[PDB]
Amino acid sequence: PMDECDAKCQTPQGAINSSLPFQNVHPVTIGECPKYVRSAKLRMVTGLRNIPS
Amino acid sequence: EDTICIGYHANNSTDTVDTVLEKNVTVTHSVNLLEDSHNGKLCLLKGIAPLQLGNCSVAGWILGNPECELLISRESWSYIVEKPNPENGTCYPGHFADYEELREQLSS
Amino acid sequence: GLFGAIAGFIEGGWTGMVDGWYGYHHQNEQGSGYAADQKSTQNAINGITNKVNSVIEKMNTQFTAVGKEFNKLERRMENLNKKVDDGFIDIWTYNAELLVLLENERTLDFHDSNVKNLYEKVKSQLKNNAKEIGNGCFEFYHKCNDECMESVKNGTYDYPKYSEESKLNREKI
Amino acid sequence: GLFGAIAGFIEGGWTGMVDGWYGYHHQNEQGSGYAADQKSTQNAINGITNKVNSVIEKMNTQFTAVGKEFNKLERRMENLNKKVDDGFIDIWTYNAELLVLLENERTLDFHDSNVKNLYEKVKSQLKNNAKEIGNGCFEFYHKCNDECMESVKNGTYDYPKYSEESKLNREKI
Amino acid sequence: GLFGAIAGFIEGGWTGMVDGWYGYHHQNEQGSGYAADQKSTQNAINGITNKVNSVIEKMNTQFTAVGKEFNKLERRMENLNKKVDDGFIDIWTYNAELLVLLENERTLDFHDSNVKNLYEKVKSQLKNNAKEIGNGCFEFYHKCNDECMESVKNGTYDYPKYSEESKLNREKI
Ligand SMILES: *[C@@H]1O[C@H](CO)[C@@H](O[C@@H]2O[C@H](CO)[C@@H](O[C@@H]3O[C@H](CO)[C@@H](O)[C@H](O)[C@@H]3O)[C@H](O)[C@H]2NC(C)=O)[C@H](O)[C@H]1NC(C)=O
Ligand SMILES: *[C@@H]1O[C@H](CO)[C@@H](O[C@@H]2O[C@H](CO)[C@@H](O)[C@H](O)[C@H]2NC(C)=O)[C@H](O)[C@H]1NC(C)=O
Ligand SMILES: *[C@@H]1O[C@H](CO)[C@@H](O)[C@H](O)[C@H]1NC(C)=O
Ligand SMILES: *[C@@H]1O[C@H](CO)[C@@H](O)[C@H](O)[C@H]1NC(C)=O
Ligand SMILES: *[C@@H]1O[C@H](CO)[C@@H](O)[C@H](O)[C@H]1NC(C)=O
Ligand SMILES: *[C@@H]1O[C@H](CO)[C@@H](O)[C@H](O)[C@H]1NC(C)=O
Ligand SMILES: *[C@@H]1O[C@H](CO)[C@@H](O)[C@H](O)[C@H]1NC(C)=O
Ligand SMILES: *[C@@H]1O[C@H](CO)[C@@H](O)[C@H](O)[C@H]1NC(C)=O
Repeated sequence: PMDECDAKCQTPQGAINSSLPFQNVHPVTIGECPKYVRSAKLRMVTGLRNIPS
Repeated sequence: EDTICIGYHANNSTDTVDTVLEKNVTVTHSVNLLEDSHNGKLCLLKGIAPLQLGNCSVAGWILGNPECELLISRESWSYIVEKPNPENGTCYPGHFADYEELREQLSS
Repeated sequence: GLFGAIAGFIEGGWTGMVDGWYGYHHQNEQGSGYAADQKSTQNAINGITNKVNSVIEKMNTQFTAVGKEFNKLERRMENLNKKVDDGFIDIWTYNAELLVLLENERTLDFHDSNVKNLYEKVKSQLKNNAKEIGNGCFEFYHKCNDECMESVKNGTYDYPKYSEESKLNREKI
Repeated sequence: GLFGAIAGFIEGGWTGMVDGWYGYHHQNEQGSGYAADQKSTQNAINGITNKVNSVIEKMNTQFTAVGKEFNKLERRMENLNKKVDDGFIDIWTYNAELLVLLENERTLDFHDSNVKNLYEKVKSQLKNNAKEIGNGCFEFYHKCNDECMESVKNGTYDYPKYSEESKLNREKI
Repeated sequence: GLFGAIAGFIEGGWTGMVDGWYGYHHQNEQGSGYAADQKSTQNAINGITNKVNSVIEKMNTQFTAVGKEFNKLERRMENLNKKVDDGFIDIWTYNAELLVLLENERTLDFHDSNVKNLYEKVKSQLKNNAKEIGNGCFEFYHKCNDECMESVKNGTYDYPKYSEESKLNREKI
């Protein structure tokens, strides 16, 4: 579908938050866009390990 | 009697990563680099609307198929919208050469 | 505990404190409590800031249009442009994934270093005045108030303060 | 010996033992011998396992066909596709080669850390009970049987066991 | 001071000496002075040599011709070859920039390790004979000539030389 909402990057599967560097979502894009991969996830650590006892 | 100890943080968090030397490596805090999600919409750039063909092929768009709205008002736009299988090719057939090149020329 | 603390000589983490990632646990007559090390904690977190800015910024995302399309008399360019783009996607994919693994590993090592450094700083004041105990902690042969705690936090002890009390309460042991 | 042992305070390696990459050499009245540290050794080797799986797997090899060919009226595409493919080959070549150098360097540092960690664990029990000697070793002011050896391997000493024997055999020195 | 010295237990640098990046500062009755550690300094600098040779050499620069040009009936190949080359430029740009940041970080850690190693080597001779002081330095309970300085540089002390002088001048303290 099509909607009045606004963005900076777009692809057939949806309009896209251009904040983050990467997608794994769909290669085709137009705009100021993240970059596609073949991956499941990508998550940097801010914190560190969690062990109670 | 009195004592001093080191200290550091843990929490209730179970957010994980994968790592060189261990997998599902739980941490307290994390950050997802990735934008794995899409809003499932066709928004527009910047306040600039895109062009829409609806059902039409580009031939039905450019040439002046009456069932395709001409839309001379659409002087410039953000990007072009089609479907994969546009309904309205040419009502009177005829080979259309350099479709690729034309569409590249009308990329923007 | 790559350098020997966390899953090292230290076993596990502590949920009691949430103000900052590092600190101490003070124990004295007035009582117990946790207290965060904002100095090195904030220094480190600024390191993470300059990191992630120096991760995201290294991309330059053009005003881009990805896709193309061709006939079946252009299969060279088709299968090419497939091979091209899949080439790149796999490359960026590969490099970025390695970068996530490495930089999280180096993040753990960064933390490990900071805590171990701090442990040696704690050790540096109280070398003979007070003893290693167990893991993670030091028992005093003297008594320490919250003034003594806060002083010992910011890198101040006055070595001759309880030097003699340690010099005697040691000697039974 | 980046962190100070191997070509550090330690000079050279030992061929006498082959069961595992780390261990101790015990010396006592019953005799001498080498004995491997399967705990940390196997932990490390599992690290290498998860590494190399996390090296090889990061590729995805398509069902591929590499090559093309053209006339001399297609020199653009020829010299292009040359520039393309040579571009990639050099890139993969460059990145992979760097990755070999780095990951072997980090492998040495991983080993260095593990041995140094373990040295501090050995040190942690026997701080005043027994002394540093030379490099790599500790002499006891008391006597140690194979029970004492095996106990000291798995992280058990009972500090007051030979505390007094050390407290007296020190005092001549 | 990742591992705890420079901006660690050490605060700042010294301009008095320029012969080599590391050394000692000797202080004795004959006077004061700085003196460089050419052994480990030169070893490290050879490490930097083998590094940068192993950075520059990893490129292979062909006898190259970069550019192309097309009509407006070849926009596919135009915008392609743009996307191609900009693809590569961004990739090389990205990887190389990361490599500069990382390798300078690892360079600092290399230095940090070397100085800390050396500090432990200095410590290794003079454990009870002479004391830690302040940061960066050791005070002797005995006296040391330039022979003693130069001997202590190359890894020689003769532990029983001033063992008794330390054994007595300690005991007032
Ligand atoms: C724009 O696209 C629409 C949707 O495809 C076209 O309408 C459809 O055109 C087909 C052409 O085969 C029609 O089928 C034919 O219907 C006639 C009877 O009207 C019959 O004689 C043929 O044997 C065949 O069955 C289909 O009914 C028609 N559907 C609708 C909803 O209109 C339309 O022609 C296109 N217009 C232009 C200007 O391109
Ligand atoms: C696009 O094509 C669809 C065909 O599915 C058109 O749908 C028709 O809409 C009219 C009312 O407008 C209905 O009476 C027909 O029954 C619909 N047909 C079908 C097959 O669903 C749609 O109108 C077309 N839209 C445009 C803008 O061309
Ligand atoms: C876009 O992403 C940023 C960062 O992830 C977030 O702060 C913002 O709320 C997001 N906006 C939308 C509309 O998704
Ligand atoms: C963990 O704590 C956070 C913050 O209090 C909260 O948002 C989250 O829901 C908690 N999760 C569970 C499982 O308790
Ligand atoms: C993480 O992986 C290990 C692999 O053996 C497994 O034991 C553990 O249950 C896993 N945890 C989660 C949350 O998947
Ligand atoms: C350190 O703490 C003591 C009290 O614990 C305080 O008097 C002193 O001002 C503090 N110094 C700094 C530099 O914060
Ligand atoms: C450690 O070794 C001692 C004997 O050397 C043995 O009695 C004890 O059960 C061992 N403990 C573990 C946890 O293996
Ligand atoms: C070390 O220095 C001493 C004097 O300071 C000298 O006699 C000795 O030969 C030196 N040894 C080496 C190996 O350079």
